[PDB]
Amino acid sequence: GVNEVPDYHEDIHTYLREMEVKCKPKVGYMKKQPDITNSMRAILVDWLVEVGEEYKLQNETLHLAVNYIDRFLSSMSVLRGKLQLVGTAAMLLASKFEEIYPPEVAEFVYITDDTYTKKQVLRMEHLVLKVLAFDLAAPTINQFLTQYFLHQQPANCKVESLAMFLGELSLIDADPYLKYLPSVIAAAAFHLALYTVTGQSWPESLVQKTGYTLETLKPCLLDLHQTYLRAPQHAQQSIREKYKNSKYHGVSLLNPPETLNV
Amino acid sequence: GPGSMENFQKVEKIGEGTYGVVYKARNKLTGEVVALKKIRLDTETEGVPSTAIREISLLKELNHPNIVKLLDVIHTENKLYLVFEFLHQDLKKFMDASALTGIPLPLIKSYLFQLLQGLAFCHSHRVLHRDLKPQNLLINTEGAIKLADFGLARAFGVPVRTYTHEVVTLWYRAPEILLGCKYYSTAVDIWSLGCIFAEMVTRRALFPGDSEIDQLFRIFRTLGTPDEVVWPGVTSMPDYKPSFPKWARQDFSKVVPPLDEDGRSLLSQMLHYDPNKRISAKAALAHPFFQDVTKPVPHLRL
Ligand SMILES: O=C(O)Cn1ccc(Br)cc1=O
Ligand SMILES: O=C(O)Cn1ccc(Br)cc1=O
Ligand SMILES: O=C(O)Cn1ccc(Br)cc1=O
Ligand SMILES: O=C(O)Cn1ccc(Br)cc1=O
Ligand SMILES: O=C(O)Cn1ccc(Br)cc1=O
Repeated sequence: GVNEVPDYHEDIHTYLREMEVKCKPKVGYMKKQPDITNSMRAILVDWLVEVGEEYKLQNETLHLAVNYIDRFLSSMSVLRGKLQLVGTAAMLLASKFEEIYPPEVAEFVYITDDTYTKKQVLRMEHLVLKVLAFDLAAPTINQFLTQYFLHQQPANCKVESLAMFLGELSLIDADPYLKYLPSVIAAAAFHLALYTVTGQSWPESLVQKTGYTLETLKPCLLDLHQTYLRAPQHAQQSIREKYKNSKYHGVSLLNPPETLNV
Repeated sequence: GPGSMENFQKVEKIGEGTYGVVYKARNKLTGEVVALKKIRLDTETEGVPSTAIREISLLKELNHPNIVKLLDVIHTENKLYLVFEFLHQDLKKFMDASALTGIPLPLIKSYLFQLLQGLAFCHSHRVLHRDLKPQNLLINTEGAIKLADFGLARAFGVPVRTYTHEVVTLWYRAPEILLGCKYYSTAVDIWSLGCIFAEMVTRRALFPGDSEIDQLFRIFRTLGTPDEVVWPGVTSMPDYKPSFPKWARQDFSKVVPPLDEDGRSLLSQMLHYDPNKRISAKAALAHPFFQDVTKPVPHLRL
């Protein structure tokens, strides 16, 4: 009923589709960053995954913060010693946007282990707002996931959690995921999840909603399947740790499929 | 944005929020009368308040003739200035000063139709207002009326997740909030507009309670105490008590006597208990109540 906004879900979907394009980071900015690499970024995002769990934050907050970081690093060159400061401010801003009870600025300072001052966090907060022009209501993978979930026949919590998990894995790896829109990664994540858990594929009803097919999703889906298969080997493990928890139905313990037949 | 404070001349104070002061100002170069909301980034060890971060991010996106336009944001290191379209009055002050013998029915209908347009647009862009009340509805001289004060608003996901419960000024607060429900949705804004519609007819609040429990009781005494029949799930809700007195539903003819059949219909649909059955802003626009509204659509601002 109303909690799934029957009278507005299409309007909203269409609008998020338009906005994910405006809020999209530059695919190739990492090469233009002299002093930071995909690997450093992965380390930061993995750390932000741990900060989200330490402060019991929403997964949405996590996705928003990544979005802010990637858009910031698209126009501003950052020395490696300052990347954490950008991330911290991004997380602060996202928390203030998304959370009922954001952690105080002091806690954001505390999790940096006194690398930075409260003044530096607040000044960077200002800088990020400037750079993004207060454009903070960004479509996330999650905003699409939760809508696609309404197309399960019937609802399966392992499917949902696994889709969330895969989605979060994609935040870690700028190559290749910077080249895919939130809506597409979510599509891929949902299909992989559904296939893994129930053997089923991306539903026709979602083909109607999204205009996406297994055809269009294929590139992303091949990348996501690889990310899933190699996840236990990745340098960054904080997301798999998180998804062992019963909260998320311990979905990181499920075995990836060996082939997709696609 | 492209603005500097040097280009505005302050005219008078027009309001003060719990987060700063509003002045009426004039753009010295274009002539435009604006409202300037000052948000002191200092007087705060937490930096830019969340209320401001949501207001700007959300309003930047919401360009509609019945939503107050955010024109600019001037971002000093010390202060933050929101530049808004200026409207001379609010709906509360109009009813208390000029609508003493009443707001005539054409004007009520025009205002409600505009409020619904604005609200439908919010909902269509995944924004809940969460503080619709007459004080937060600005009217201009051309007879436009516009949702304002987005400092309690929020961008929602689909389906919604649990959001802040301390939401909505009490008199306008939906039963599902009062009963502590885990989830609430677009239907809370529609309720508030319901309350407002009634208020415009009578010039007095429909449910002026002095506590959460008094508020619920006043609602129940007017609309009847809800049960599983009228609202499936109600009796399982966190703050629903078995002990609640069971009042009978009263004919809407006795709730707002001056209101005609179409009005009473629309009103009952706005004040339906079950948020799932409560009318949407989108649906409400096609209600027969609005058949003879002919005030030309206000134009959107640049
Ligand atoms: O302390 C370190 O080893 C440096 N450092 C600090 C913080 C983060 Br996040 C990443 C990182 O490499
Ligand atoms: O402090 C540094 O230069 C090293 N460093 C610190 C923090 C992060 Br995040 C990445 C990184 O390479
Ligand atoms: O910035 C200031 O000097 C304060 N100020 C700015 C602008 C206006 Br209008 C009034 C006012 O007191
Ligand atoms: O209502 C707001 O959010 C700010 N604002 C905008 C316009 C006018 Br007139 C008054 C005022 O307080
Ligand atoms: O008498 C009626 O038709 C119903 N009724 C009752 C009471 C009031 Br006040 C108005 C009204 O219409």
